[PDB]
Amino acid sequence: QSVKESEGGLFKPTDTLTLTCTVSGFSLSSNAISWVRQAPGNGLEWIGTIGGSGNTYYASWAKSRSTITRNTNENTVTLKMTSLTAADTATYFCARDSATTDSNIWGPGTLVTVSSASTKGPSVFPLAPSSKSTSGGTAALGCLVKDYFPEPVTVSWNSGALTSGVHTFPAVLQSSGLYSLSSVVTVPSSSLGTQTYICNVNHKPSNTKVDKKVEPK
Amino acid sequence: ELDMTQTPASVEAAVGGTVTIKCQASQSIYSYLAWYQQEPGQPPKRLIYKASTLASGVPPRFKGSGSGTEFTLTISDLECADAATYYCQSNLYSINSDYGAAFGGGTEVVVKRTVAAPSVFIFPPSDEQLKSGTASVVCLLNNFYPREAKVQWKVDNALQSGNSQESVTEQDSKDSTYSLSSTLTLSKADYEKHKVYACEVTHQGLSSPVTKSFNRG
Ligand SMILES: [Cl-]
Repeated sequence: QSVKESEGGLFKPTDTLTLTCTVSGFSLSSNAISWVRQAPGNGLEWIGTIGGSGNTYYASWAKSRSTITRNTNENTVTLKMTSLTAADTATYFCARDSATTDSNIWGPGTLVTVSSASTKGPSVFPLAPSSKSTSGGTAALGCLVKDYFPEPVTVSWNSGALTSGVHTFPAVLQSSGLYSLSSVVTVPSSSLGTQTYICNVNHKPSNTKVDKKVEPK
Repeated sequence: ELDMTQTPASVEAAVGGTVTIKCQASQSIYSYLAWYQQEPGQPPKRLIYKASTLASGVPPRFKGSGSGTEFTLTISDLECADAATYYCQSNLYSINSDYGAAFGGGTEVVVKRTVAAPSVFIFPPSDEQLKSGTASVVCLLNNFYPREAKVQWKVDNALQSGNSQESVTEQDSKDSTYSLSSTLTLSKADYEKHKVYACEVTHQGLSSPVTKSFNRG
């Protein structure tokens, strides 16, 4: 009762995309597998599904450039060519779904990005707290994670010991074609100077880890 | 070609209230209609299949109805946790592409709470960032409701229209508030041309716009 995608990442506009959905927990026969995708901030979009039947079904926009195959040793695949920088950049989901039975789960999703641009690791800058970031008892600090590509990047605080008060915002794509991200946390202002606040940034695509100390200014 | 029209685009109700979402199909899809819930940062989860049958563990306060062309999802006993996006999709598909597993556009369920004005914090760019040739000024609007809110940057009382990036979180499942990050990006040179940097904020919970500013230095 689990599904996982794989083989995502940065793809060139002429490239051919290939994902694999590994089903480990249920016999593939007599279980339909769907591919859905979601562009950042937008709705769900069905690509196609491969029935338990063995038959294959496609949305009209993907039928001409997509093939779904299964290798019934716990494998199903989506090939998509004519990769369009614009449209095809998105999170790709594979789901076991039964139109008629109470069996349905989706995978976590895998990021796919189409761009002639290349991978870049992030730069982490402090958002030091100051009087312009205090409000009596509370003070705001954070991280600016600037100029990285592609998504995504994960952000922790004090190695996960701080979660209440933390807002990590959706990454935004800059006029330069790179991504930028902000992570902020409200902390007690009296605690500054004695309590240390460390921003843990992980950007697996470029395999970098950073830990910026956010100090008062 | 199958099209799924989901109305309304957005609906809000207090805790303990009721919400209704309607869904239309081009032609009859019999009862092959599923309803999904998608909370921030999560795979969608299927609440309802075959139009009215509830998935395992789903509370009977989710009710699906309809057949042929017009369907409805009604959610009673609203909780803060039901702040999510809700999708219908057809579970009937063909090979000829008359039918397809098409998703509705989506409805955002907003949990109505009392109006709250943002707390405003501002962060000058970091010394370590200026060494690379860029200046980023961040304005942070924290824990407000409802989500409508405009930010305006003024350098020496000159409106900056085109070099801002806004970013906003989804509704919080605990306090039902929003947060918003705005970033003003300048070259180091253009940043050192002026002294007064200010973000003006307009929000329904404040009777007049408020400006938080700073002098470079
Ligand atoms: Cl769709």
